Amino acid sequence: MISLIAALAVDRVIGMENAMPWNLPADLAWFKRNTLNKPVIMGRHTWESIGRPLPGRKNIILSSQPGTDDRVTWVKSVDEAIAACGDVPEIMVIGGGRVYEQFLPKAQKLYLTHIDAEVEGDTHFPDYEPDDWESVFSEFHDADAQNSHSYCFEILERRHHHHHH
Ligand SMILES: Nc1nc(=O)c2c([nH]1)NCC(CNc1ccc(C(=O)N[C@@H](CCC(=O)O)C(=O)O)cc1)=N2
Ligand SMILES: [Cl-]
Ligand SMILES: [Mg+2]
Ligand SMILES: [Mg+2]
Ligand SMILES: [Mg+2]
Ligand SMILES: [Mg+2]
Ligand SMILES: [Mg+2]
Ligand SMILES: [Mg+2]
Ligand SMILES: [Mg+2]
Ligand SMILES: [Mg+2]
Repeated sequence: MISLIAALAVDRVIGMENAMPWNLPADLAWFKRNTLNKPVIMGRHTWESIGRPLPGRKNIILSSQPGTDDRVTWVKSVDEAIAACGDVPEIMVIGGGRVYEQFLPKAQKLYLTHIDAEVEGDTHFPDYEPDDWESVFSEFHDADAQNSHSYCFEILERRHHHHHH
């Protein structure tokens, strides 16, 4: 199964870099917990932003612009990315915007962090039809001394499909 995992500010703005508009170590812990021991697929922009393989995960980089780094697995299409993961229970797609857009139709689960921040960026999470999904988990957290903004974790499972997403 393929899942997407993303942190969304207002207007579905995402940030892949370390310098995110927000500082949410709680969200990074959520990300790590839900991706550990699973393959992660990302585009090259996200790869360069992370800047080292995510430990404890197979790192697959989708790009028609492959780099040379031998520490990760480079693939040239969505289908090839999926094949490179093989027979695992769950493949995690970790962005960025265009990669999420291409993988959404193949995904059956979303792990979202809805962050109460309005921000400057222009990269967005894809459009999805909310009536196509069931919200099977949600948990709101207030900001605290370690986490700059309030946020709500959510897990959605797909119930319906309308082809483009
Ligand atoms: N929920 C969520 N939050 C994010 O911040 C996020 C996301 N999903 N999906 C893709 C994405 C792309 N950017 C990044 C940037 C850095 C790391 C990273 O360094 N992760 C470490 C955690 C570091 C820590 O323990 O504080 C890891 O091992 O996962 C991951 C993804 N970021
Ligand atoms: Cl990317
Ligand atoms: Mg090589
Ligand atoms: Mg299987
Ligand atoms: Mg800008
Ligand atoms: Mg825009
Ligand atoms: Mg899009
Ligand atoms: Mg779309
Ligand atoms: Mg409070
Ligand atoms: Mg229904």
